[PDB]
Amino acid sequence: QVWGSETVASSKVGYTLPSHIISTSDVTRIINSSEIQSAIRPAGQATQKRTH
RNA sequence: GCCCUGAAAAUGGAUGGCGCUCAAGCGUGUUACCUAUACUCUACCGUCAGGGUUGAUAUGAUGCCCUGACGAGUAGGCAGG
Ligand SMILES: [Mg+2]
Ligand SMILES: [Mg+2]
Ligand SMILES: [Mg+2]
Repeated sequence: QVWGSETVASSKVGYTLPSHIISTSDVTRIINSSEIQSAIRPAGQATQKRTH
């Protein structure tokens, strides 16, 4: 009642809860999604060999 | 050309000094040699630039790592402590 919900308006006059700018906070799961993984090229070594 | 005369100033006095006369002087030529915080190569510190790497089960993605170049400073500006 005090802060409102998706189906209940907050008792505060004209107030609504802040909106998220990102759907989820786990970016690793987003990267591991099939859509992203099927569009990227294979990675490297994480520590480049010294050639000279 | 060199040397000499012309050429007289006040404390004692300065090719830097000693000293030097086929010079250790003057003109010229040929080599060797000495040494700057400059140049070449290497290491380390920092700065800037271009790149690699989120995959869980081990910790900093402002993380870790690869490559190249650069570094004087009053007045003054900015940044990290
Ligand atoms: Mg001579
Ligand atoms: Mg030097
Ligand atoms: Mg400086």
